[PDB]
Amino acid sequence: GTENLYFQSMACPLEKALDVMVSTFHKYSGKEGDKFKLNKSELKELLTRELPSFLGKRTDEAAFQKLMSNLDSNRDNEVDFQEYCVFLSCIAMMCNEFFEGFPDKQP
Amino acid sequence: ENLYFQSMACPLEKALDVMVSTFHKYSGKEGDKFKLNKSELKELLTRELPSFLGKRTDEAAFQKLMSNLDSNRDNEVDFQEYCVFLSCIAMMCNEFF
Ligand SMILES: *CC(=O)N1C[C@@H](c2ccccc2)C[C@@H]1C(=O)Nc1cccc2ccccc12
Ligand SMILES: [Ca+2]
Ligand SMILES: [Ca+2]
Ligand SMILES: [Ca+2]
Ligand SMILES: [Ca+2]
Repeated sequence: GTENLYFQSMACPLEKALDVMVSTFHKYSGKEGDKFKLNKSELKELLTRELPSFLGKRTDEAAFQKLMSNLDSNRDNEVDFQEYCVFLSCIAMMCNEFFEGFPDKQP
Repeated sequence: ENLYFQSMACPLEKALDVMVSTFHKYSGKEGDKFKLNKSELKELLTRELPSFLGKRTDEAAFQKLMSNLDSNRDNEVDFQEYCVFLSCIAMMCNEFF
């Protein structure tokens, strides 16, 4: 980084959130095989680099195939965009329930 | 008096946080504080998702949207039904990709 970097505020961050959801999928889904689906190696790379806060530092290797079968609803061994949206929606519902129930919880 | 900023090493995680916090920025204004009524839903759409609104901004347009999103027919949009809405938008955006 030897030149200035310029940044602009976002008027509608929820719209940019949607753009990031779409682009992150294709960042990995186009690495091998079908360019519009995620295979196990691409999904594992996505979660590890893009969603580490949700992985609980678990790297056993057996764990991923359980999630992959969960996400693979049409059972074609890959995750398409619609199944990826079900996944993200599910993560977001979990975060929302943590927020909504927080004042009632204790460690 | 200090202001603080951070870079976002994992922007997909922040996008998820924006999805959650945007919901609650509008759902607590009226009535049930964890669901969007028609008024709250209209405000969220116009302010947070203006690129997906369209010229159709009549009250019949928002009432049809409310009806398409309110799956359990309680005249509110809860967080799950809001997620279905957002996934539909994502899937549209992806088609044009
Ligand atoms: C939305 C949801 O239920 N889940 C998201 C998933 C996740 C794991 C790591 C990083 C980001 C998201 C965990 C969870 C899930 O889908 N669990 C699923 C259902 C039951 C059992 C089970 C067992 C082992 C692996 C996954 C699994
Ligand atoms: Ca692929
Ligand atoms: Ca699949
Ligand atoms: Ca409300
Ligand atoms: Ca409802």
